[PDB]
Amino acid sequence: NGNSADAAYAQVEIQPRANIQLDFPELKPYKQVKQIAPAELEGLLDLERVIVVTGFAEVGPWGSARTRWEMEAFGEFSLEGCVEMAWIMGFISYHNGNLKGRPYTGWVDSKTKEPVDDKDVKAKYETSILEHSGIRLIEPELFNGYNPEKKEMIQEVIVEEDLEPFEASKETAEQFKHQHGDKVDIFEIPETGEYSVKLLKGATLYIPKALRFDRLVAGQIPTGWNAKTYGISDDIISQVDPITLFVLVSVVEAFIASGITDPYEMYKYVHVSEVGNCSGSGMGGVSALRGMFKDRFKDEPVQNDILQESFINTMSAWVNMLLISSSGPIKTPVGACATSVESVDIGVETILSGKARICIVGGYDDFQEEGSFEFGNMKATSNTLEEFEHGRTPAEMSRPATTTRNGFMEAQGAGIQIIMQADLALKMGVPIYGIVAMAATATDKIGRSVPAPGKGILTTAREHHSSVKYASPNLNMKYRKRQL
Amino acid sequence: IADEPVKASLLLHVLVAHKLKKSLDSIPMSKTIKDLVGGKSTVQNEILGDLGKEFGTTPEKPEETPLEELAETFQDTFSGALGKQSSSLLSRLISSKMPGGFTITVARKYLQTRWGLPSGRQDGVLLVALSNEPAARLGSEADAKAFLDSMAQKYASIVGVDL
Amino acid sequence: AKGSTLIVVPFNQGSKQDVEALIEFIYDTEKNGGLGWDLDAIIPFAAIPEQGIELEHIDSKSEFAHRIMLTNILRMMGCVKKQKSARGIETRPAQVI
Amino acid sequence: MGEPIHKIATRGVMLWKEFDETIFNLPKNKLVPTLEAKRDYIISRLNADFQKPWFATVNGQARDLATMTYEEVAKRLVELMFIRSTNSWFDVTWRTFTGDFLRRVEERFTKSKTLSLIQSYSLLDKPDEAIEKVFNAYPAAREQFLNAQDIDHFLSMCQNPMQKPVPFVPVLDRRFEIFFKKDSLWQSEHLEAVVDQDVQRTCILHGPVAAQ
Amino acid sequence: LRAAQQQWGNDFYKRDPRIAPLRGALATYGLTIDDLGVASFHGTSTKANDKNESATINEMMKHLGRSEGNPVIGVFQKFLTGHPKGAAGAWMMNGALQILNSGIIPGNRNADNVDKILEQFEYVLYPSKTLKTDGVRAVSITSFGFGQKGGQAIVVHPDYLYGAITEDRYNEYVAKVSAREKSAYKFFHNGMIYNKLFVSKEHAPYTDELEEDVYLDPLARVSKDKKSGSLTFNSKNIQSKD
Amino acid sequence: GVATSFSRKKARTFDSSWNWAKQSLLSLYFEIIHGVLKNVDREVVSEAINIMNRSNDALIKFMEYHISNTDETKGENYQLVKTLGEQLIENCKQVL
Repeated sequence: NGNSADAAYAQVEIQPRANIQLDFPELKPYKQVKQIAPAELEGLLDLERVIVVTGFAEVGPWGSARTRWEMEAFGEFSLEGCVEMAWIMGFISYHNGNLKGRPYTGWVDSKTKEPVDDKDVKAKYETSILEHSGIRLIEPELFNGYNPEKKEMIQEVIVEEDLEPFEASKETAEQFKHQHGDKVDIFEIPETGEYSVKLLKGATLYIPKALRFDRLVAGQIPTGWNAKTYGISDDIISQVDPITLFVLVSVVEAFIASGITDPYEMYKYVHVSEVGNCSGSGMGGVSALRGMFKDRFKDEPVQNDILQESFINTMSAWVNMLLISSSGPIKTPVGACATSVESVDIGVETILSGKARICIVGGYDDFQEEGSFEFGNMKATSNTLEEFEHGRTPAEMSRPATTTRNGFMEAQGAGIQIIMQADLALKMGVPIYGIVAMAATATDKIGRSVPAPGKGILTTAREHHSSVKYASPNLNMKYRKRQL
Repeated sequence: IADEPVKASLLLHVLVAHKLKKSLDSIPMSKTIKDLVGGKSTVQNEILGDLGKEFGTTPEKPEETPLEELAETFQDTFSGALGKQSSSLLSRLISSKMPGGFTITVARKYLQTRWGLPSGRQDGVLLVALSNEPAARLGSEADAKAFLDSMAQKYASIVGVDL
Repeated sequence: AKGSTLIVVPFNQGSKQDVEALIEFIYDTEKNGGLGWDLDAIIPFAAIPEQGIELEHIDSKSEFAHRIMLTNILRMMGCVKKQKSARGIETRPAQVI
Repeated sequence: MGEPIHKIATRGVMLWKEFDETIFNLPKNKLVPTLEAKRDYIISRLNADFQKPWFATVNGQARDLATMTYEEVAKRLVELMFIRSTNSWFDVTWRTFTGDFLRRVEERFTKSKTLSLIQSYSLLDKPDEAIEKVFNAYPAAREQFLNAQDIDHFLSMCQNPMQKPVPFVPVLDRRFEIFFKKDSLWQSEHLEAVVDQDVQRTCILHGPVAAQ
Repeated sequence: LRAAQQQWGNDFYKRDPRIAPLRGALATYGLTIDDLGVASFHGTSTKANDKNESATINEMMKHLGRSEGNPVIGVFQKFLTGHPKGAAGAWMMNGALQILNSGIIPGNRNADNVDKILEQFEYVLYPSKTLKTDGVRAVSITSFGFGQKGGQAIVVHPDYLYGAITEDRYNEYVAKVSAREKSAYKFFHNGMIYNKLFVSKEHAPYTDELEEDVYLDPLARVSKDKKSGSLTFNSKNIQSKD
Repeated sequence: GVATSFSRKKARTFDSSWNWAKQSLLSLYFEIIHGVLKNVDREVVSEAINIMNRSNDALIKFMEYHISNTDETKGENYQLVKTLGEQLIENCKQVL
């Protein structure tokens, strides 16, 4: 019967392509969303005094908030998550046009340029994605060569016999002479015009040595993450601390979650003085602090403006200088681990005071050698050699509320929210992910240990219970709606 | 091979190229300093400072005027002199990123020996090398020879001589 | 269930050093870093598969497997007996299944 | 290719002449920046006067491919390429184009491997029933704008040399003069397949002197 | 009007020492202390922090008279991410929002064995696997920094806001969001495939001549420039009577 | 093959059944409300056994709150969870 009767039988398979969603909140019909709230609530609240979250984003060890939430909630990537992760990590790139003579529109491997289909991204990359994401052994390529196995130091030694002379420029030799005094002889070479530096007996010298450090693991932004992927230019990357790049991406990606693709659109509804930035850091630009403290001392080439890139308030500056262009409040908090909650509390109060109608809140911090080391000396972080003694893999070293928990796992990244007055969110028709009903900070009490967590925040629940025999009509929304 | 002094058109190019942390050819001469660093006022005044320390006398408001024309403006008073800034930068290149025991003397002697380039040409080859900072102390003597070989090629290419 | 506990320990029944350690660990006091238990039952079901190993093919694997499945089961029972008799435990026998 | 042609001065040809004087004569550097400057005008005048209308037009409202839903794109394809009067696709290769699009819709909105609801493009000879069927199984595609990847695909298919040139302009770009001028001669003989059956849209070749 | 609405709707409990800030923040939307379903804990994985935080939430709940047998469900996101210092609470807030809008509560998959000491805190449950619930009404976010920096934020389900507006105003909002969502998706995919989600602004929305005029007019607003297509400040819409 | 695997430091203890009881109840409660477990599925009975085997006063209060605050009018699945709930509380009280 030939191939004719068996060709009309042959059926066409559809293979799914990743249709990545922004996961805006699902708005219910009015009849249903009027059932949850009391009927008295209508026209009771001043909507300028209600603060809502209209967008959020992050950069952290599991990519964006979308990919992180997949891995948090479901513990495995969907097609959309797996494609997003492959795009973030730079495994796949998009290609439109001529590829090997045929015209091709879709994903290609970023190395080989071979076309990739969305179905094949999980088989081809997911193992590479999971291996180079989340809490894992410290990758030296990500931290300017930093290898905690071989942690560089210098020991001062008084030399016991004269060194061989070495050639140096005149200015360099003069700088040796100044430092060492009589413990060095510098002599011009008439031939070439260069100088011969001889270190004499009793001169101070610094010999490099390596310590084996015990904190080998960290939460690190996925390998191959690159601000150029999101479209940040090289001139910005070359200028700013790495932490700034996590903030710029988190901020644009938070605006996108708010459905605000052009930030200037906010200036159709509010003044340029009504857009705040209350986002902060604990340590700020610690790569720039390393530059000015250590790399300058070693006479390495460090940009002249490295100081400005260190400051905790410079990340918010770059955000305003590159994207927002507001003249609204800027209130950069420093709260160590509680920076981001303090950031929200300031942002809420900034808006409630009337000094802003929109506010970028959040927090950001980098992981670097010197911080890692100092959290070790304070025994705040988990000793990775003890975790390996106990058979723990890197992925099971952060185990809150557990019998055997033995210190925190240091990570890096940034989280941003956009908060607004409800009244303006509704007007602008931006998505509303939640109400910020309360935010508060509290100190503890007299003490002598800075890192001791205390019970100060308990005050958020303070109330008087001496006379509670009959319910107060202030708690009764029907009474409040009558008085309004 | 004939000796020439280093032209201000090369020296100025190399100082700018080095300062912006960019390749020598990614910067076009017919395109001014205020356009190169249009953003950062700090970096502008820092190139202007380097041109001052190098050539001594600077023209009036020269940041808006192209590199190509400013070459000839500086060229008149300039006389194949490496000067404070270029001499410093070349010494840092050698001291910081050469296999060790491989100094100015043995770099210049290797240029004079193999390539036969005299003082004025040597200066040019070291300046194009200052454009192409290897970013890491290169390991062996053979890698340094290979580096100067490759930078002597790009020098011959840019000036228009044959080896 | 309530009262239950589950201790999960890495273990190579093929190692006699592992067998002694495991029973030392179970029987040793919590001060010394053990469980301070006394076994009521032992269920030594560890075993490695052999397929297509007839008489002429009996070699390193089959001899190792025999150590897991007989020799070291006898040594576990031995170790448990020595720990119980050290502590004069004569009225709480361990049921070996 | 810049050769003179004698045509009946219809609205379509007057638009053609105008674009030859103001757009196609410009140098390659100046063509792209000029098109966005005039975009709203061009799109209006294509839709009014020419035989190849602006593709991205929903009930007279001039959209763009990026601001059209998958459904709007599949319906618009039918309204320009399928002839209601003679219940058939003007060209088989246009039916292929529209089936290939609908398969791409199924790919973008299916969650797992499935069988196509379009097993052969013969089923498209009832185009309303095929569209209803696809956009019932994937109703998300009634509400979402085109994915940027699917816009890039669609314009890739518009440039397929093994099919009849698409009877519309889908984008203003360097390629605009070819989308405007390619395949101009058939319409005059097939007014059933022109937008409003309007002769005034079409290029008719004729002599000034023979016309007497 | 607003001042009245604020006094009775938003700020009723500010002068009132019988209402805790935590209770008043919920009571605003008609929620009770029993509606605070989830507590995203700082949960650093340190001996001292995880016990203190559990003790501190447990005491809040006990004082405010949360119903026996209604513990808050603890979320310990740091099991997955690790602790990124300043960024810590922002991640928790992102996850608190993602909980509210999905009803899914994630599980501490590294909670191999919950610490016996933490059993005394009856108002805290420590799940090890994800719970698809029928809805979360409110989440509590608590951080504890070095240097006595304690923080707490409450985030309420956004559907409690829309009960405060008319159906006409709700339906107008839903139309704008739908439109804005579509345009966002358009922008997102374009920017992703073409690596241009981030686009640095070249210029402020005003020229250097209008800069001090815009700053000084509180009603100045951008509009679409016809030429560029970009949002700018026009001289016409600065100190205009309209 | 005779390489040592055993180390005391590697011994993982699991004893926190007080916590898992509540998680197991609350997992069941939502599985019944989302129609994942029906009234014919045996996994309902198995899970009820594993909850009775972890009964204590804290778990009974956890049940009484979660069940007695189930609005049975919201759907048939809510009536099913409230009926089974009430029964499992009675069971858990007896086998306390």
